[PDB]
Amino acid sequence: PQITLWKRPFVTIKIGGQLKEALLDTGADDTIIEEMSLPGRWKPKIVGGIGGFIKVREYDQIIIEIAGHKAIGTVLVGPTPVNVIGRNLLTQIGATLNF
Amino acid sequence: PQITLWKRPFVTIKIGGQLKEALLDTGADDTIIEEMSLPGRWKPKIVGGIGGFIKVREYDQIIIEIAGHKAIGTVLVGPTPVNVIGRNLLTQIGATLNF
Ligand SMILES: COc1cccc2cc(C(=O)N[C@H](C(=O)N[C@@H](Cc3ccccc3)[C@H](O)C(=O)N3CSC(C)(C)[C@H]3C(=O)NCc3c(C)cccc3C)[C@H]3CCOC3)oc12
Repeated sequence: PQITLWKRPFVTIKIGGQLKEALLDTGADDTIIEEMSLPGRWKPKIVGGIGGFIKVREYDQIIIEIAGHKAIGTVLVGPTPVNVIGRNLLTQIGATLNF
Repeated sequence: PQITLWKRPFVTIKIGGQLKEALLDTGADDTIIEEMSLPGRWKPKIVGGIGGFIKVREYDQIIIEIAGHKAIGTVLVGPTPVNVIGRNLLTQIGATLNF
């Protein structure tokens, strides 16, 4: 699709068998989701931005369907105020910024 | 242009006659730049990112060029880790997300 930016670009994602709303975020290196269960090993990570840093769990090789497009990559789980789809998965669904 | 997301989407901006690097950030409502001198009066704003909230200075009707595209709009100044071009100016230069 072509998504304009008059409002926050939220889409529906499917992850870990759950449906969630998440923000298509070109300023995010990584993908971070609110607290949820994911399968496999995880490692601790600290990520930061406006306001400071937060502690998350890093899960690798996770599949997320993003607005109907499947991908696989790392997903961070932690106290993010908003679910965010970052560049690591945006590249995989073929997303670009155009002007 | 068409900007891919394999690396951080930095572009060169011009503001106050000076060239700076700034991140094109669809996850940001607003545009926020590192401490610099801007003309006119400012108003207080609180913005909230991944790690909490921060206090910034809001300057209105600021002349800014984004990858050669001329814009005039609201610019926030505050302790941002990097310069961020948010949706208020992305919309003005006609940027969309496409996949
Ligand atoms: C409490 O906070 C909020 C609550 C509810 C809604 C919103 C919306 C916004 C918003 O747009 N916030 C902007 C923002 O910081 N947005 C960020 C995303 C976000 C959106 C909503 C809530 C929280 C974060 C930005 O797009 C980004 O990824 N930034 C801005 S600063 C940055 C370039 C380093 C990067 C970053 O945070 N990276 C951290 C990060 C993430 C998110 C994922 C994976 C790895 C890392 C390191 C600021 C910046 C200028 O306008 C206001 O905040 C909210």
